[PDB]
Amino acid sequence: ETAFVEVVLFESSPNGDYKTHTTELQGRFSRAGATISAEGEIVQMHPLGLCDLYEYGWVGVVKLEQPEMDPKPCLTVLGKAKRAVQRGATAVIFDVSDNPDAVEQLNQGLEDPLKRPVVYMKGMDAIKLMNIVNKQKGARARIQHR
Amino acid sequence: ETAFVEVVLFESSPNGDYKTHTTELQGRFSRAGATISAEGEIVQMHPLGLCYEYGWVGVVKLEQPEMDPKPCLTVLGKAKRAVQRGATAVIFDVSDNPDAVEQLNQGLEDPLKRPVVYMKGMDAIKLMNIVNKQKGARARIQHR
Ligand SMILES: [Br-]
Repeated sequence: ETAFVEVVLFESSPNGDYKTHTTELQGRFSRAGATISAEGEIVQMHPLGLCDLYEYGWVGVVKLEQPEMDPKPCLTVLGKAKRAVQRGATAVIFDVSDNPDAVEQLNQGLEDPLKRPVVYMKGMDAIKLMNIVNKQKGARARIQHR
Repeated sequence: ETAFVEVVLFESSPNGDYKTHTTELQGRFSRAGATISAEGEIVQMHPLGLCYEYGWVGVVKLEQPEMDPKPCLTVLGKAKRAVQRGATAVIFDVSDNPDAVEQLNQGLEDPLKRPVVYMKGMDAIKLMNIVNKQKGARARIQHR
């Protein structure tokens, strides 16, 4: 199915209230990852980072590399996804704009699928995602399946 | 519509890995707030406490209406103020004050952009049973 991923940039007023600028992106729920909603603070995982505690229920955003960069990977992208969940991601967003074989890897379906959205994302939405993801200290990802 | 609220009790292990214990509950989406999903770590507000890290799930447990005759805030106000303070959904427990529910579901006001879930009877009982035990719990709030 299709994921409607909203990305929130939040900034607190001096008296303790918050202001937002949200941004609405689109990916795809994968065969491997459950098709539910979610939400949490985004940690930007280096793809090699999955081979440092975080509080629980955060949303990993890995951008996958040009495939010749990792000839013998530490893990299959699916491995990377299920390890993040062990490490306590509530969710998972992959940028595949560099590795569209991820899509086959991810949509296998052979295994029992994760209980959590593993969502992939490419082209321009991946751009606007990283655009914002690098900008400020904390950004909260809302994922829905409306 | 029925709010599927699911409550994680997380425990850190040797690896850095976590082990869970989900508790599967139910409520209603109120009309004061959007009918969508949400999650975040559960912060317990005292009802008079409306008078954090952005993205938290306020849980109020409302009380006998004769305990606070002149409220500093409507229950609607309470839900809106929590959203002002970065709440990303807001779950009340109307068990003791069932007139709140009318006030929430008036519809004169234009709705919040957040789940405003209410709850009662048994399912809140489990809910509060869990909030009071742990320090921190995730409220996944699921719109199916
Ligand atoms: Br692997």
